[PDB]
Formats: sequence, C-alpha cells, structure tokens
Amino acid sequence: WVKQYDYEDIIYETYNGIAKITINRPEVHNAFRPKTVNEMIDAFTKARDDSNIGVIILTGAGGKAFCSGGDPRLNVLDLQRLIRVIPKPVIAMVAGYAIGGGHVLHVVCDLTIAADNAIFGQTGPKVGSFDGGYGAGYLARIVGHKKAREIWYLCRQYTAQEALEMGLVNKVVPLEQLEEETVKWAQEILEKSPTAIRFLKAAFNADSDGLAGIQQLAGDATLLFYTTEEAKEGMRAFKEKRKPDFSQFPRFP
Amino acid sequence: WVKQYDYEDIIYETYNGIAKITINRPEVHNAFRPKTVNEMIDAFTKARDDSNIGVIILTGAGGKAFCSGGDPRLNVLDLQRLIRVIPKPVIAMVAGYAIGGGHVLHVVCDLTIAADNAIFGQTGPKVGSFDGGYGAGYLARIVGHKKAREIWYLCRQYTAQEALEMGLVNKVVPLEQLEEETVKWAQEILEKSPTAIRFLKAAFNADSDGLAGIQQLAGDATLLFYTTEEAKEGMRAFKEKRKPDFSQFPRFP
Amino acid sequence: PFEWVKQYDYEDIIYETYNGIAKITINRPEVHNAFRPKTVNEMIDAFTKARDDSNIGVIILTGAGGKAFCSGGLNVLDLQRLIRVIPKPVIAMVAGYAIGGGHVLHVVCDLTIAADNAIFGQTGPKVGSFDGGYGAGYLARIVGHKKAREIWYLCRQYTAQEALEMGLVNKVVPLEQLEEETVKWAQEILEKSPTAIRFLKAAFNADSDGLAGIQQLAGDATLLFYTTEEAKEGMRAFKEKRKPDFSQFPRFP
Repeated sequence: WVKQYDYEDIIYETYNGIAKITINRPEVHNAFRPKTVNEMIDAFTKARDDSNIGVIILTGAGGKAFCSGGDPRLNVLDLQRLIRVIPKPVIAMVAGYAIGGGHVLHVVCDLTIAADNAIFGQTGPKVGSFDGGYGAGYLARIVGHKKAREIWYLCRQYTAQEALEMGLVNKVVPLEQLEEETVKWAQEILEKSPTAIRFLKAAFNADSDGLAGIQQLAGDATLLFYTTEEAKEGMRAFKEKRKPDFSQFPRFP
Repeated sequence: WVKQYDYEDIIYETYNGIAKITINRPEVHNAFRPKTVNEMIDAFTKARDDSNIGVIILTGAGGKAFCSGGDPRLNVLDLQRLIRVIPKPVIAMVAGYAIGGGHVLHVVCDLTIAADNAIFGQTGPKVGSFDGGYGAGYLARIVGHKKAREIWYLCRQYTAQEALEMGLVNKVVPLEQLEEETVKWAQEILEKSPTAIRFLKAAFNADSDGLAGIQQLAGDATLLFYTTEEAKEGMRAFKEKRKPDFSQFPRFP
Repeated sequence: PFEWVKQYDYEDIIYETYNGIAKITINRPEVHNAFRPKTVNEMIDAFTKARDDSNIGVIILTGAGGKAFCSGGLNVLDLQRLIRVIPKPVIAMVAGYAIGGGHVLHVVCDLTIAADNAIFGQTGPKVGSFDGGYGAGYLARIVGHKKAREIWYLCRQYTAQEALEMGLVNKVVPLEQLEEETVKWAQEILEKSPTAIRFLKAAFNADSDGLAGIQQLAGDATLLFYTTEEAKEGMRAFKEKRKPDFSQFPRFP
C-alpha cells in the first residue's frame, strides 16, 4: 500500500488498482466524528476520480473494530450516498466491531468480508438515535424484514457466522487472513469489464432509489453514449452550424 | 397479566408495558370471524392509546394454534394496516398452527417467536382464496420471491425449524418456553427509546408502502416537531395574533 | 411414469405436454443450451402456446441434456416479461449449467427445482455484458443485495446447495430424480385454483413493477369482473339502448 495523501483521522493508501480507506481511532473503537467523515468523503472522491482505481476497500485500523458509529451535523448520510454513487465496487473489510453508524456503513458498501471475530449490530434505540434511511429499508433488502426489524428493535450483537447466515456479509475468514481474502476479491473485480460493473451497480441502486437511482443508471448511459459516433455527429453538426445526419447510423429491434 | 375489557372471542391483558392480545377460539384453532377481527382492532386500538404500553404480543390460546385463518366482508385487511401503523412493535407469539389468514397475520407482525410445534403455511389456492397484499409482496420481502411464491402456489405446511431457516420467524423455542422468550424479547424493546422505535418502524413501512408509508414517517416527524420550541412559537404566535418570529431558532442543517 | 406428447416443430427447442403441464426444452446441448435469436423467438412462441392452452396450468422450462439448463446467449428481454405476465406458474428445471442469460431465465421463472449437479452464476462483466433489469433488482429480491451484488461482481459459480442455502432455488434433488420431483411440484400446483394462482402471481409482480405490475393485477380483476352479473348488466343495458341499473347488485364495504 502506498500512503497517497495526508489525512488526520483516517488513512488512504492504494495498490494495483485497489484503494483502501482506514478509519484510525482505535481509542474509541474507530468511532467517527464530523471531521473523520469529511475525510472519508474526500478520500472516496479521490478514489472515485482516480482512473487507476477500480475497487475500494473500507476498514478499521483497530483490528478489533471496524467502526462503532459516532461521538451534530449528520454528514455520514452524505458519505452513504457517495459510497453508493461511486461507479466502483466498495468492499467493507470488517474486523471486530461494526456498530451503530458503523454498521450502516458496512451495510451500504457493495460487499462485506468479515473476520471470525467481527461483531455486528445497531445501537440507536439504546443511545437515543436511529438511521431510518438505508439503515432500515436497505438493511431489510439484504436480510429481509423480520431480521432487519429484530436488529433495530432489540439492538443485540451478532457474530460473523450469524451475519453470514442471514445474508448480511458475503464471507467470513480467520482474522489473520482478512486482508488476504479481501484483496483476493478486489483483484477478481479488477479483472472484469469496468463499464459492465458500474452499470450493474447503478441498476442495483435503481432497484430501491426511484428517480435518484434512475439518475445514476440513465447518467451512466449518457456517459457511454457520448462515446458513440452517433453522439459525435450531434455535437459535430452543432459546431458545423448544420443539421445533424443520424440516418447515417443504425437502429435495433 | 391483568385482564381488563370484556371481549368474547379474544382476551386483552397487560403486564409491565406489554399488551397481550389473545385469540380465544381453540375449538376452531383460533380461526377468525368478523366479530373476532373487530375485537382485535378494538384491542389493538386500546393498546395504541395506552401510553404505558410499548410492545404488543399477539397469540392464540391453548397450545396448537396461533390462528387458523378465516372461518361478505374482509375486515382483517383493516387489522393488518392497524398492526403496521401502531407506533409500537407487535410480536406474533406462535404456538402450533399459523395458517391462511392466520399466517399473513404473523407475517405483518414486526417480529415472530415460534414454538417447536408451530406449523406455517398458506391455504388460499386450496380453499378458493388469496391475499395478494402484504400476504404476497411483503412475504417476499422477508423470505425472497422464490420461497414466497413456493409458499402460496403449493400451499404446503412448514415446520418451525424450516420457517427459521428461510427467515420467516426470528426465533424458535420449545412450547414451554415460548412466552418467557417472547416476554424477554419484549422487555428488551421496552428498554429502548420509544420515539427511536416508532420512527424506525415507520421507516421500514416506508420502504414498501409509497405515500402511505411516507405519511406515517412524515407524520411522526410532525409529532416530534410539535415538541420543539420552534413549532410552539408558531402555535402561540397564532394565539397572540402576531407575526411569528422564526429566525429566533437555529438551522442545523 | 410420464409420456410427453411433442406437439409442434421447432429447430432450437422442443414443446411437449403431459397432463396439465407444458414443458419447453432448450435443445442445443452442443453449446450447453445457449440461446440465439431464433431459440428465443421459438421460446416466445412456445410459451405463448402454453399460455392460450386452457388445458395447461403449469409450465416447465429446462435444458435438453443433463449438464446444462442454459449457458446464456435482448429479445430475451421480451421472453423474461412474457414468463412473468403468463397467469400460470413457471418452473425452471435445472440440470448442470444455468449461466449468464441462462441464469436470469431460471431467476425470472416463479420457482426453481435444481439437480445436485446444478451450477449457477453470472458471466456478464467477463464476456462483455450485463442484465441490470430483473437480472439485478429482482435477483436482489430473492437473495438480498449483498449476495446479488456478489454474484454479478465476481461472476463465480455456485453449487446447487449454495443456491438453496441463499434462497435462490426452491429445492434440490439427485439428478436422476429431477423431473419426477418437478412434475410432482407441478401436479401439486395443478390441484389448486387457477384463478387464485394467477392473482397471486400478478400481485407478486406488482410488488416490484409499479404500473406494469398493476396493469397485470388490475387486468385480472377486470377479466374476473366480466363474469359477474353486475358487469353483464352494464353490457346488456348498452346493447338495449337503455340506462343501466346496477342497484340490483349488492355493495360491500
């Protein structure tokens, strides 16, 4: 990993197309405060524009904590949306605690790889808080409504195996092989058509986000369209102060 | 448990913040007729209005039947909606049969704790009936479309263990421990912030019910708003006949 | 046992009927039952034939050999919609490979019965393509977003047992008993109300297809309504050049 920029509350490194973002607050079990969130925003954005990065990993430094949520601007919501809009798969690498806002964060990541020591759960109803956005509805679109309501109403803790069984995480491995497996998964992704991946991610987002999700799927198509010759004719003619000729191009039943 | 009002087909009892509504027709496996549904709507309404009650348990009497379903009018549909709109978590405590209309009832309940003798399944297609509302789509949002379509199309019966494995119920325990476990889960919820829970339940309902769901979520936000200094300024400035002063209060944002 | 009656003449497929059951077999084992425009067109035709045959109440889709259901390839998009609009349950009988477009086909079928040798998976981002329609959102509505995004991003293969465990298929049995089991399930559906079934299937589709799903659900309501005295009066009165009298029919709440 090559430490790429200089952050305070987190760490940003890269390697062979993979970008890893690490919350670094083991003292408070990698909890997040307004500042550390803003840094994650900047970092993801950095990875977003970096055409050499095709996959992103999110993890905690502790070794026994991924994130435990936060310590009065609700900027994590902005990060949740960002993680979903980035046209690149985001893998949450979970070790130890993934609680509260921290659990919602691993939830919105495309995939989650957990160490056998990982602990999952919400805390809101206990400490006077709640995430009724992706934290509720999207979670229910992963584990189903009975389990999602259980998770929020009782605020119990769930081990990796429990998480795996309910479809909350994609895989569980010993703590010592966590990053090894995660990088393995990241590389497999780096071998696929990047455009085919961004389109599917958008399609998955459109599944639950109405027009917001359609803006993403339709947006990507607009991007791809500007690539075609047909599209070129459009702005070419505009510049040439003439009427464009699309008949030159084909249709498709 | 302390019994209060006098219902004929059901029993209403409360205990340290828990309201337990019991369908009392063991001779027909706690199947429901218009009368018993009307009373359940009444009882659920009483539990709704009791500021001491925070969780509601729904169950059947006698050990081998939660509810066998319906014995014109289809008032259970009104009950399903009430169950979902009440700001308090409702737990289906299933012992034995939860069939047909009865199965949909345990389904719309937030959580379900089942005894090892519990039997699950739909019967509509067999007996000339069907529930394509929460009975279909919502069931699919718990067990998945493949499993949900299987349940309705073949109308087979499922064990408690099979129900657990597909995510249909939250927990399974021997018949002798059912109520203790259910009460235990209820008390755990009773230790949480009532407002946190109602907002979470509304958000979950908003995930699948469009505007009807948003009305619940937005409505709670209004109730909450009425508790602020900002809103009261408007109410009083509407009682004092003077242009309200809102710049007085902060922006978050 | 079962003697299928081949009923037409197709090049890439085979259409046979037993007794209430229609079976459509992709017959291009040389390319692991991969489909080309023609085989898709032939499937559209065959499914349409099963749709109009009032003696068919269930449909089976399968691959010719015992090592492939379909291995994949747009007009297949029309097929997907057809399989869903047809008011009869469709059962994918999977032996061997169910990959790429072939995996989506089994996915959209109401139920899936797989042989222990069945293999499932997507190959979109590997072979240059993707299915962001039912291929993504609907799959997510079966196995959850975490798993669905995993299936598409890594394009790995999944055994019959792994597909069962994640709710992707309904049942798994030894290769030699595949049809026997499938037919068994089909005959169970056949003894159910055809009308109750079509309404539930329509309701399931309405769960995720907005106005398109509602068109199907309302459409069946319309069809039913036509066989009522109330409706016939409106018709009769129109033919008799007189104003209708619906007062002779009961209101209901």
